[PDB]
Amino acid sequence: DIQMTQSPSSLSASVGDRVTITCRASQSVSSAVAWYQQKPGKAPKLLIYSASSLYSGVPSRFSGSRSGTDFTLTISSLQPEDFATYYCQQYLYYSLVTFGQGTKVEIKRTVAAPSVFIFPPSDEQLKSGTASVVCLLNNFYPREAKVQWKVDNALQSGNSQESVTEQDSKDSTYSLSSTLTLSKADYEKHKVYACEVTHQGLSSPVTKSFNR
Amino acid sequence: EVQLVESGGGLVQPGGSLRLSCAASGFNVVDFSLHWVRQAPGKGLEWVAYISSSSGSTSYADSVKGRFTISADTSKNTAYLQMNSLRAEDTAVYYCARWGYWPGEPWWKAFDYWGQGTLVTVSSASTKGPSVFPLAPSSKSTSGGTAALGCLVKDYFPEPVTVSWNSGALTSGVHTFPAVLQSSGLYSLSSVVTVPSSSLGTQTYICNVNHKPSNTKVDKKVEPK
Amino acid sequence: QVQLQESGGGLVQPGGSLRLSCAASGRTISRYAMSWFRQAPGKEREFVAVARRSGDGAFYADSVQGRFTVSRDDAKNTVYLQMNSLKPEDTAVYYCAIDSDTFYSGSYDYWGQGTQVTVS
Amino acid sequence: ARAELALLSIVFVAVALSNGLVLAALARRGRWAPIHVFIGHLCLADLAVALFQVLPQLAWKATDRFRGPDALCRAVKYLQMVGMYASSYMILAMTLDRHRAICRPNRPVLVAWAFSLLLSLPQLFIFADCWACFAEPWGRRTYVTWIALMVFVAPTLGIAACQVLIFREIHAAAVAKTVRMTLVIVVVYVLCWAPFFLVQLWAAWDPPFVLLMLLASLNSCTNPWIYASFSSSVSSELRARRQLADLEDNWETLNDNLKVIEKADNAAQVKDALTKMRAAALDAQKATPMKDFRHGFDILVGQIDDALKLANEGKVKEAQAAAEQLKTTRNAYIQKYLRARSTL
Ligand SMILES: Cc1ccccc1C(=O)Nc1ccc(C(=O)N2CCC[C@@H](O)c3cc(Cl)ccc32)c(C)c1
Repeated sequence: DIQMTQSPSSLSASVGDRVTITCRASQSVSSAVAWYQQKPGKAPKLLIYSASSLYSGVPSRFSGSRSGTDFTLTISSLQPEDFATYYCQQYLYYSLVTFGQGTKVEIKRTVAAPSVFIFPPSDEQLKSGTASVVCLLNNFYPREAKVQWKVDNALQSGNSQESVTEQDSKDSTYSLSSTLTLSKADYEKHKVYACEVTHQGLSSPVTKSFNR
Repeated sequence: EVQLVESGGGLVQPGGSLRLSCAASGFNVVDFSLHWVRQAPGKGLEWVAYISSSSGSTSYADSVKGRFTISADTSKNTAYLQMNSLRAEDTAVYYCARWGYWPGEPWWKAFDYWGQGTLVTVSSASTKGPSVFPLAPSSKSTSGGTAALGCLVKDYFPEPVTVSWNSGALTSGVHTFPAVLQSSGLYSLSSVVTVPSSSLGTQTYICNVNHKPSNTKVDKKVEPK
Repeated sequence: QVQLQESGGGLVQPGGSLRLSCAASGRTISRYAMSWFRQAPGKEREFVAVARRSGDGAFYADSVQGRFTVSRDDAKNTVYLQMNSLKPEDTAVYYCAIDSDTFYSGSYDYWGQGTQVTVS
Repeated sequence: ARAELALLSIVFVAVALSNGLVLAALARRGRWAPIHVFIGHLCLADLAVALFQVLPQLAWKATDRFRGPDALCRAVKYLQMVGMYASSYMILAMTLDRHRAICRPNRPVLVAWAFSLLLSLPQLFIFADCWACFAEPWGRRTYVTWIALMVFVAPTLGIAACQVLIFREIHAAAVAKTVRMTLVIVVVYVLCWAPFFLVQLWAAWDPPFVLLMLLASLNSCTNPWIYASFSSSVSSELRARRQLADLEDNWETLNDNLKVIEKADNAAQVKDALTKMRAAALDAQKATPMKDFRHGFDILVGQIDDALKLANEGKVKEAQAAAEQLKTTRNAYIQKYLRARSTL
């Protein structure tokens, strides 16, 4: 019944910066707040315990502070290893432990507009009674970009699934793939199939279309 | 060193039962309470259960209360989480953490050591091979510059699949998207590659999909129309 | 009822400095995102910079990174773009836009007339 | 001159009577703890000022000339300088002793006496009758500034710094009462002795007196009187804070949670009240009123945990019975440590 509210859901910074993550408890939990760091595909690691004491083994660039019911994790100098997810957790009692929503630390980069491609369904897939149209967004930063489908100038909803690749190792740019799936009868009743993309790096929406 | 390992994770049907195990080595269970925490794929951490070996006191979260039962065995220094009536929301990764006893500094060190966790997935679908379709490099798309090819695998139930291009000879530009869970209970994945359009007719592109749970190896070529 | 106006501009010596301001009336700058775009007379619309909500950060293009700086003021409902070390390739009309989506999708609908910035 | 002599005699009589009464009461009660020792020494220093300074002031002015050898003048001037040093130096020693007492719940007096004895040494060379010698550029300027720095400037600045530290630590109540008494004493000393030093500096740097003499002679009787009025034991015989406030708030929160528990109906209310109890207990254990304090709060947290376990098992009545022991633990330790406010 005690909620930890980690405010920054996403953070972007470069190497050498100082970052601050804030967390808020619903009630008073004294100084029983811990900060954990989890890399993708690995168990979380304890960074801060008792809201101020760094765990024995972690570097000294991490610090914690408490002000009433507001807890703060501070990284003075960013490092390539620092980029990961961070969780705040209150541990007032054994059966009352709750975790925060998390805070993913990304790599700051200049804005890059996505490259938009559209792939119509293959002739092999049409024989199976299901047609999938793919819209690919390549090498864009930041992550926040929206894709919509205009079939015969009508928007679609609930039939499109989007998958986003994480940040690249070389250029730290994202990729998105929106797949729209229809039956064979639904696919052959329309002519224009288009995907429109909006991103902060684009002055105007980018529409990729075909006719079949 | 001391550590905690987990076992018993796997695939069960919805409404089934599965007993996860947590073997702790280097320290005794009578000195630390053992907690089971759960993280859904793509979601945050969520506490599930805790057991106090010494006092025998145990507790569970609201979402797993009555369906889960956690016990301890100090003879083997293990903890057991018997999960029953597994709904579709229990697909996650389970970690087994330790926590010290009040009073003193061990209590303040909350979840100091964790285990690697085990993946528990519940689904009514069975193992089948993926269907590979070529996302062709349409000629009208960015003519004279660089274009994109792709291979789409649509219906394969066991999530771990491998996609390579030209038997591993093509690495620059390939993006393999994470598998998404469809409404039919199967996973869909796409793998695209960005190549210059000047070499479309000269070079040949063949994607290789490798699915060990089904022993399915599909080598499908992608050609412009 | 949302209007937007930009100030500043004119002729700047090479290697000089300038400070443009963008202010919107009829809608609060806070809880939105503010973008600055370029338009050369012979080129298309280029992206220059973007400022998010409060401490979420500010991002720049690959040609103005380091030389430009974006500042926000929710109390005055305005944004400032400081240009340093100008080049004759920066001669363009600078437009100001508002990102309607709070999730920073990039819905630019509230454009402005823009101000002409020229070098020598 | 007759009025000056009469006023000096009246002041001497009053000072002697007051200091004698205070010393007699202190000796009759002590026939050995701090405050008593420092105050007794301060009264002795006031008596030394009265006897060795005011009495020569009367004896010279009785005939308007000095009657005695050069060594007599040397000794009397040296002793007057010693007493005027000792007043301020032992006030400073008392302030430092109070700071030590408030830091952690006689050498300084001897150190102050040694300072007074040794810093007055040149008084055995200046006067030689006893017409005081002078330096070639200026004789009065150098020693006057030296006396100002050593008697009034440095001791008052040190006492002010010590008082600032004391008010820091107190605000971070017998100790508070003694601190206020020392503050009043130093304020009285400053008010009584500032005009004398100021006029002596003006006489040095700018090449009538009896009024400032009487005003500077008033401290030697005001200090024992204010001490007697500010000390309960002597009056009878004659005839940190922020941590305490945090502890009080945590204890009242614990009591409110106890009241909620005793009136609770189901397990959820007991669990919530005990969660608040555990939070308050941790916050109070953080505060510094220490091994027994932390041990008692560990016992409190353990009882809270036991009651939480019982409430998790659904045994509401058993949980309330177990939490009833929190009242016993409170009366055992929390009240005992709250009684430490009497010290403060
Ligand atoms: C203060 C007071 C209270 C009660 C009764 C009498 C007095 C009083 O005036 N004493 C007094 C006066 C003069 C003297 C005195 O010769 N010297 C010695 C150095 C030279 C001279 O420059 C001086 C200046 C200062 Cl500043 C202080 C003392 C003195 C002494 C040793 C004592």
